[PDB]
Amino acid sequence: QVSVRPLQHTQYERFIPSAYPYYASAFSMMLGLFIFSIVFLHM
Amino acid sequence: SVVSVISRFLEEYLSSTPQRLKLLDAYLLYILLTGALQFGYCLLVGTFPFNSFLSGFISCVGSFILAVCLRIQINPQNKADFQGISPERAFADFLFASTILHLVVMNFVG
Amino acid sequence: VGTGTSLALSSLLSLLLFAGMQMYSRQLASTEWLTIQGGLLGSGLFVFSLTAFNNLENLVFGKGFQAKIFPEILLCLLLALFASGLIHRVCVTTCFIFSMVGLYYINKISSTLYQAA
Amino acid sequence: VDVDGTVEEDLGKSREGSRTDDEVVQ
Amino acid sequence: KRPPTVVSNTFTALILSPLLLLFALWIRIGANVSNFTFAPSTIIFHLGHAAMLGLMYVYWTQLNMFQTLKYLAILGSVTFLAGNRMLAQQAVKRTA
Amino acid sequence: METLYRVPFLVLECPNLKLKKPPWLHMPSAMTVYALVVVSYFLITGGIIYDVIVEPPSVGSMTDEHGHQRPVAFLAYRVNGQYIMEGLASSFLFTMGGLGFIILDRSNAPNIPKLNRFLLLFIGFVCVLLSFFMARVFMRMKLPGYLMG
Amino acid sequence: MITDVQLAIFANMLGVSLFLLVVLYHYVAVNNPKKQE
Amino acid sequence: FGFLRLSYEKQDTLLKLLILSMAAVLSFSTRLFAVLRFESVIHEFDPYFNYRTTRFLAEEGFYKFHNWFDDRAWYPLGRIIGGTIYPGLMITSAAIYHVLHFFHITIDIRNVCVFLAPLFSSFTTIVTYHLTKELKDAGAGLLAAAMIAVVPGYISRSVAGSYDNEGIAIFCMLLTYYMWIKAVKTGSICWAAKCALAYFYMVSSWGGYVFLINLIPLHVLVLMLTGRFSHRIYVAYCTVYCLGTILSMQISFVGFQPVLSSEHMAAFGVFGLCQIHAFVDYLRSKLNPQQFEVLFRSVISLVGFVLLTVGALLMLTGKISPWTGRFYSLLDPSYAKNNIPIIASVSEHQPTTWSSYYFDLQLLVFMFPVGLYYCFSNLSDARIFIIMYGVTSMYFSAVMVRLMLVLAPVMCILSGIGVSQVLSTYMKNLDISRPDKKSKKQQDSTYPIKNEVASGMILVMAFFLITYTFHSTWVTSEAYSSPSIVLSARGGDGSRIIFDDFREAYYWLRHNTPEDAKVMSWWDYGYQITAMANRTILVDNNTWNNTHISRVGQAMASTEEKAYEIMRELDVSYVLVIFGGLTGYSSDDINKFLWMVRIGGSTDTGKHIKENDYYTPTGEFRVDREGSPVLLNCLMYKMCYYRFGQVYTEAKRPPGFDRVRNAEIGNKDFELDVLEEAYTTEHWLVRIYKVKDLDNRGLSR
Ligand SMILES: [C][C]([C][C]/[C]=C(\[C])[C][C]/[C]=C(/[C])[C][C][C]=C([C])[C])[C][C]OP([O])(=O)OP([O])([O])=O[C]1O[C]([C][O])[C](O[C]2O[C]([C][O])[C]([O])[C]([O])[C]2[N]C([C])=O)[C]([O])[C]1[N]C([C])=O
Ligand SMILES: *[C@@H]1O[C@H](CO)[C@@H](O[C@@H]2O[C@H](CO)[C@@H](O)[C@H](O)[C@H]2NC(C)=O)[C@H](O)[C@H]1NC(C)=O
Repeated sequence: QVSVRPLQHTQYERFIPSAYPYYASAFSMMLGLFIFSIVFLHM
Repeated sequence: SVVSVISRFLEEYLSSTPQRLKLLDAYLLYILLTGALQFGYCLLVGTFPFNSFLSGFISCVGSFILAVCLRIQINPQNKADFQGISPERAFADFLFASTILHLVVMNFVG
Repeated sequence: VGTGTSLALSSLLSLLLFAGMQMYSRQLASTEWLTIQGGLLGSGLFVFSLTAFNNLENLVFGKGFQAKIFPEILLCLLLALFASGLIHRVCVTTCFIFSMVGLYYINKISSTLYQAA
Repeated sequence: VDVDGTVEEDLGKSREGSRTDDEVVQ
Repeated sequence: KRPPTVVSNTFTALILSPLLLLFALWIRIGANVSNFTFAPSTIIFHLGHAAMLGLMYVYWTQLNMFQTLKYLAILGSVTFLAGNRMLAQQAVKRTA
Repeated sequence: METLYRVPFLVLECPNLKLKKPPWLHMPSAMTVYALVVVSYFLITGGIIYDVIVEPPSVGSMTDEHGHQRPVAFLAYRVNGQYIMEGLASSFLFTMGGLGFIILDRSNAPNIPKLNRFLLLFIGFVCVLLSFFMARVFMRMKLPGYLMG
Repeated sequence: MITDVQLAIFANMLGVSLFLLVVLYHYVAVNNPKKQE
Repeated sequence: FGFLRLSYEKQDTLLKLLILSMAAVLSFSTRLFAVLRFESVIHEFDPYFNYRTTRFLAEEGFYKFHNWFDDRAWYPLGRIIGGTIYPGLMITSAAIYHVLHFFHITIDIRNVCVFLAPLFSSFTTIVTYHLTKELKDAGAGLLAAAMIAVVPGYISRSVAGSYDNEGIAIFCMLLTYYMWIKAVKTGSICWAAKCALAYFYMVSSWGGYVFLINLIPLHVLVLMLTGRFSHRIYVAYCTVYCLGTILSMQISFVGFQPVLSSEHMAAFGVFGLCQIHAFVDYLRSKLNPQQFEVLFRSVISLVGFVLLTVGALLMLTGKISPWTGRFYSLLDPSYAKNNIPIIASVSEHQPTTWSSYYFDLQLLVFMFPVGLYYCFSNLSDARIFIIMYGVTSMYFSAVMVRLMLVLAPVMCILSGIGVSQVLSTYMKNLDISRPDKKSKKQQDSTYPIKNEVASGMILVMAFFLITYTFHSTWVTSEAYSSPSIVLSARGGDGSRIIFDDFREAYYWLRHNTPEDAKVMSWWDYGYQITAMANRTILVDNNTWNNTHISRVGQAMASTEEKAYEIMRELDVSYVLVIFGGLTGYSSDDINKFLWMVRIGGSTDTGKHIKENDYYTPTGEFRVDREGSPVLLNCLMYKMCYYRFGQVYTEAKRPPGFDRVRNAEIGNKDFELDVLEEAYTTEHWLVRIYKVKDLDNRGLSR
């Protein structure tokens, strides 16, 4: 008897090249938000 | 004519908007453009990977909505409705919400 | 035409359509196209029945009586729908749809004839 | 006679969850 | 199936373009930083807020969930204290 | 196409149609909704839904040494089983008790005659006391050991 | 260990007392002049 | 005069602390009846699955638990525990356990689970008072806390040892509502963020999160129809929706359901509508009214067509999943009974009767309308939500008995409001309590009896309140204090005799069988066997695979020869059946035999199995001489009644009589060709048979 198990969450592929646009959006949002905070307070 | 109406609507809006409010509108336009562009990519290239597309797209909407809430709370015209809330308190809450949004999208981005 | 003769004529046309629909109910439901043909017949029955009901109302209560959405219009529509169910369930969608399309134009016709005058 | 011990009634069995209906016949 | 790399790169660069537009509107509309001051609270608060956003990237590459929270709690506490002191000073100035 | 509909009306008298919103069709008043909810509450507590799915008889039958078929109203010893008649009778009591308080509250309003005030109070207490007390009797019959220790 | 009989009496006593106290709270609350000020 | 000299602010605070403190004590204490009367053990069938998971998580760590795959259940398919479970209950137990050990307080994990539920009941009491206080006043809140503490309906699933999801689900739900009410009322983003975070916690704890995600959109929609929509509503609802949706998705079990399922579409639709409504108002204010009509009509025509087309396309294409079977039934009652046998089979899915309502709630049922009447009389934005919460709970509680628990919280709060209003109004009628401001002239000479009227009204209300306590105590002691695993019987002398057969069989299997043995049983007992026997099982309570269960049903219902063929294919080693004839235990397999028949025939392979075949020609299910031939020769009948014919159950009845069916078995003497008797309990409650191997000589068995 041998048990076969599904893949663990860690084992899944990361940094998929096709998903780069999705990656860019999230990083872009943070940078824009911070810059807005700086200008808005001291306008 | 509708086209004439749009011209006057811009004309009144520019004069009647304080600079600080205008800055919000410019920021919102940037957020909307990024979100729409991502949506077009998904329907042209395909859903896969669903995890990445959904996480990125949701982040744009969360940022856009959060900015709008600040836009309304600070406005003097609506001051009576949000009784007891100073501008400083509203801004502090807005940053706190943004921090949570970035963290949760971060888990599901990959 | 005379109101009294008009009431009888509308009743006769509606009655004839209803009797024919029941007689050929089995054939009409056999095929989708025939069921659609039933939709046209049911709407026609609704139009004639509505005309008869208004004519009767005018004679009993005096000329110029105005038909309302309820219960005069609703009752006539309900009777037509009930006949549609007997032949087949499918018509109730098509039989209803034709009746509504006729109703809008009939109201447009009535407004021009009566309101303008 | 063989053994002793008569069960009581569970006046409130119904609340139990994920259990099969023991009264279909009735 | 996966899309061609060339299209994936093209969109990735394109997503950057709105950020350039955002600066263009602000510069043309009249952006100013005249109100800025060098008070210690003001500098500390911005630095803490920026660091917390930075920590997100570090979590992406190396940290796990438990580690990220442990650092985040300390960084949040300092940022909150700086923000509270800074806001009170700004409120007094506005109400003057 | 419009001409085709005109063809019958050339001989027939066209009906005069006024496509206006009916006068009676108004947005329900706040009190109106509350009344509608109360009647629904009567049915739901009555077990109307239980009756539809399980389809129990209105009344069952029993026997004794003297034999013969007693009708039964209460389903003895099973809490989750009921007859049609029993469920409605119990439900009505629950609604009545609630109303008794509301009428009592209205009776307390100022500027009411001496006769009116006394009469209203009597009804309020009768509904409340009978509704609550009767309900205990109904359960006591259904479960003989109720509150017994 | 306490027997079930003791636990049952204890539960009844606390509940009855607590409800009466809530009634007493209603008394003072209306009786409060500053509440109407 | 000592009390008088204290300031009124001191008096109100002191009473407030005393009332709340006592209520917490009562809530915890009342749940200990079972633990005192019986041993400190886990109750019911479902909790054991939670107990096994909780131990694994604490010992192994969160990361291992997250990826845990269990091969000991649903053999040979297996089950993925990590992605098919709700982690909320397990995480809470583990976290407290670590903290107590950290301080060198060494407590058993089993104790932590057993006593987890009573503690939360006390926490729920505090939350109730604050939520009620917001709606009306402090006085109502104190009443609500008292009612919630001893309500029998809540007690049924929160008694000590009831380690079930329901214990924590209610507390999370109330907290989320409390945050939501403050978010709308204040209109502050900070409250909105807190509400979303509470919502996420509930989503992990229970699978009933769906109820909240539909009720909240419904409340906002009603406000829009009634014209009460304001900027505060827009900020509170819209902010919560975005954070709540993303947070819920993190849970592995939920996955992508929020965006793809038809269950969650209602929240999405309302969110889109709010944006349209807000934008239109902004345009109207800026624009000239005469022009605004022209733009308003043109915009509606273009936008409405586009929106309608998109919605129709999504439903028709099937990108959005249709409603799940479980939820479809809750709405349409008939669907489950006619289409899905498995859902109908469960004994907590039946419709509710009137007796159930009174038994669980008693006085509250009388007071529920009164609370509704006052809320309708005084309409407020916060009040509107509570009305929506009530009127829906009533509908969904009749359909299913299990949902009663959801009903209990709303019932207590609303009933309290009614009692509070009545007490305040008459009590101030009693002038002796307050002279206050009075005018002797124009005092309403239609009034002779002020002192008497108030005194009677208050006294009667007190009488009802005290009775409510007595009824709640008696029901909990007599109904909810019984452990399922241990059965209590009365001896001939009237002594209390305990039957421990259920555990005894499990222990026998634990040490007396090969470790790799596979045991076959009905799905009801899957959790219990795995936790205590530590042996592999074929079916489990979760019933994630219908076809697997149906195949099991066919074997039991079929003849002896056919059953053997199926069993060999699945490598079954032992079969366990529960028989209650000797002891009068009603919930035996034979009563459940019919469900097995229907389930077995549901699948394509089970078409040969017809329910009517097992009945007498007259339509009767009987096990006596007149019983159907197929029934007497089925596998289940032989197993239960093997060698039982010669046993004298009663002195007054002939041998081979079955006490629970009150009938004598028709077939008394028979032999088991393919099964052998391995072990039987002292009272015969549990019978174990061993599967015989093939014939050494190849002869047909
Ligand atoms: C029922 C509940 C819920 C609540 C909710 C509500 C009431 C709401 C409603 C709705 C709505 C929408 C409303 C609104 C209105 C409008 C809009 C108009 C909950 C329940 O819970 P649960 O968790 O489920 O419990 P239990 O039972 O224990 O569970 C178990 O069991 C079940 C059965 O029953 C199962 O199921 C299953 O699942 C699965 C998944 O995996 C599937 O596959 C299958 O099929 C099924 N089966 C059946 C028979 O159904 C489940 O699962 C379980 N659980 C767990 C966790 O596992
Ligand atoms: C329950 O059964 C499992 C299945 O065998 C037992 O696991 C064994 O544990 C022993 C002692 O640690 C190990 O030597 C074996 O290798 C384990 N076997 C497997 C297949 O994992 C487990 O010990 C039992 N649980 C108890 C006794 O509480």
